[PDB]
Amino acid sequence: ATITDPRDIILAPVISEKSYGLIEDNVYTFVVHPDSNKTQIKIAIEKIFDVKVDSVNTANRQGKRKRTRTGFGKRKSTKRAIVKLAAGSKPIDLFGA
Amino acid sequence: SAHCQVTGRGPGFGNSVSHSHRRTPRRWDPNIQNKTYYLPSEGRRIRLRVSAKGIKVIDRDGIEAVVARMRARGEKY
Amino acid sequence: GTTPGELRELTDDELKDKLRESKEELFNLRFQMATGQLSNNRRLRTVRQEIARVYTVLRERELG
RNA sequence: CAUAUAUCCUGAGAGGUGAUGCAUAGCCGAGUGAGGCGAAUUCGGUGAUCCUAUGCUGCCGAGAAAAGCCUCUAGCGAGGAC
RNA sequence: UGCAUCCGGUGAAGCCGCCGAGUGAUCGAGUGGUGGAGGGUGUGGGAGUGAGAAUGCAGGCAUGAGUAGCGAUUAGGCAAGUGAGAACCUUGCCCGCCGAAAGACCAAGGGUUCCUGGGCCAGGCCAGUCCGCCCAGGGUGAGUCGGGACCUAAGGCGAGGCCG
RNA sequence: GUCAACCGAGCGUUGAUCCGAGGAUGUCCGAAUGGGGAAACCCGGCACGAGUGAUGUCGUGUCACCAGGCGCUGAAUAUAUAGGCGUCUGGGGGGAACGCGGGGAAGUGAAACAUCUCAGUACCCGUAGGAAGAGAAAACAAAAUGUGAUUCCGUGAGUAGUGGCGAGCGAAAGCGGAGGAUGGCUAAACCGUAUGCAUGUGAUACCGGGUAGGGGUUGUGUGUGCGGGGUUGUGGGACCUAUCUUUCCGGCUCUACCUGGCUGGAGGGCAGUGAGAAAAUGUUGUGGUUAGCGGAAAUGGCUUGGGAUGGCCUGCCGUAGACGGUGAGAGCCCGGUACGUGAAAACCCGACGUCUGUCUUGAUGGUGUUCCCGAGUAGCAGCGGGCCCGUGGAAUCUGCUGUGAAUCUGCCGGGACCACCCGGUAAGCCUGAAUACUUCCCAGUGACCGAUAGCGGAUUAGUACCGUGAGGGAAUGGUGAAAAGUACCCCG
Repeated sequence: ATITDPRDIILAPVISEKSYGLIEDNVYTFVVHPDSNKTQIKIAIEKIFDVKVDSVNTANRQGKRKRTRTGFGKRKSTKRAIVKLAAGSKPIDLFGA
Repeated sequence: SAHCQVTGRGPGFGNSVSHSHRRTPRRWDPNIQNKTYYLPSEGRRIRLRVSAKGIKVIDRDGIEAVVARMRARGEKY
Repeated sequence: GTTPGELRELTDDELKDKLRESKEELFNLRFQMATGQLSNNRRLRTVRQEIARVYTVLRERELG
């Protein structure tokens, strides 16, 4: 059978100064699957964490293009999603900073 | 052409002539026409692309017969 | 740590229980891996395999 | 029945709010750059190739379509409309 | 290469040679240096079988030559700075240039060139601590913006269809 | 996994890594197929299910096009049809060559050139198959008492011949061979049938005579679909009609009775996945392929050398001295060979028993006459193709038009044509084996190359780079036995 799990969409966190400046004021950035969307991500998150999302965003990133003895390779695109948890305000513990 | 329908008398490709030759074809078409007919069985008028030869065939053989023979070939009549 | 004959004792709903559990584990592992709070990398492989086994058993039971 | 500045429509802009805010001249030490308080804020001229203007006037070369908006019924019609 | 025999890590070939030979193409089983694994001889067989020239092909290197140039008609300078190393890099005060553009914002197009940290054997028409150069990491957030989910013109594709 | 190391963290005798066969999953584009589209990215419908306080969202499926069959309706319009709706099965595109049918050039040669040749080649089209196509005499031949399906090879033959008788092209018969299946199935006359367009002797006829009820097995017509009978050349066949007449019965010949002729079952025989009808079945062969495995004999002695696999001297194995590697030429070190082994599963061969039919209700011959022996065809004329054959006296084979016949004293051919003799019986269909070919796969061989060679590509290779685009299209192999890859110091 096939079982829709929400935890197969959300792949991973983001770890960087921008992300931490966002966390200081309760905004969390995750890495998702490219064919996702905002309703799907909202549902995944306010299911997984039983916490009250109010607005979601996105972005795309065209991967870099490095060189080699062989030649011109290219990393992978992604989709970064950015969530602003509402006044509920239980931070995401499993993040681990 | 739309191609004959009762026999299959397709074209042919000639060539040269007299007075010294020159090599050069000129399709030898067949003589198809657009005669129509009437099927008393199913109460209908049918139009076909049939040579005069095939008309000869009809009038000494019938039309039912011919449409059955064409049904065999499964022409999209 | 499981095997197919061990799992084939389990009925469907038990398999789905373990399935959802293992996906939760894989998720928490990916966060740990990003954070750097992980060392035993290979658990990712092991979990991924176990999920495959479980779907495989389900499909066996659906084509039998 | 009608010629009224009637009535309606459309419509640049002036005015009030928007704005107890923002922000700004500057001052203070401060030195990477952090910062914090922060006055008056009226009056006239000039003048757009911009706005009313898809307007107006004139001419001949006589000047896209469809969706959208409004409307009349066909019909779905006992439930719902604001 | 067929066949028979000889030398060879106690140093073959190949290369640089010296001394010598043959009437000539050429030869040294004559010896030295380098070097590191296959070669010679006689008889026959078979040839991708001998290059100095094709405004011949491929690679490398010369003469010209340490010569011409170093990419506009705006014009650079002094002190201090870090640095191994400064005409050019950072800052200070001057100076000068464009100012319906050599200024600020979009579309096409390109694709990380953007920021930070480090770097300077390659590149920049000099050098370079510098750079759109090199490496790693980071970075692009839309109910209302430009498009799609709304519509159609030129034109295209074109069920069926007609012709061939 | 690897170029390709480094680091980290692990697994494994409870059998890992690895190899083989089958399955499962199988994002998006692509014939691409829900609609659309700038290929790999945008929007949806329907049924179900998950999910929210409801919407949004999510998951599983399915929805294109035509051809055919079946089913419902039958628009103008009356019959009724095209069409419309639903369901079921097919096809759709890719491929390296090889094939068959069709189309179809030119530079060249002719010392020019058009006819000719190059070539019916290249190329294009439509369709295939594991091979294809052709194929059972309307053939050859020459009076020999001959041959006997076809195809592919050798020769005949660079001949007879053809040809602006110029360049040049160019058979066949016959003979020797490979392979053998000197192969089978149909239509028509004639009956029995369902029918379907028509009619009405409305009766002395539908049948075996005859004894006969009916009063039509419709009475007579006519094509259709089914079943019998019939497959030939020295002609055969269907009617006719004697003779021997190689199983039992059930009912049928309209009908009870004598026969003739059907419709059933039964022992049986024959054959079978055959070209000659077609599906699956289960046994099944140490039969074959798809992983592999064992496998004989020297740490031998002296010397050289960094290392002995060398030289010299001693032994051995050998159904194994092929090859390669190992620190320098290794039968006795390693890998492996000669040789023998090995398959749970899948696949292929036959083998079987199922299963399926099929003849059995039968045949050999007699005998005198009517009927049938594949029709818009063969033939003739007009333009043309290709056959050695360029319109020539030009047969045979053929394409389009126009005209257009007979059924055995019939018809077609034996290089115009006519008479005689000879051979053969067209216009319906299938047919293996010999033959051609290699994208891929497996194992080997080489008086083939050995990094400017050999496939363009030993090195990231159809890559980089060039071009808008189709399309072009490169360069670069070697440390040494093993990285022991120069720790440490000095100048910078």
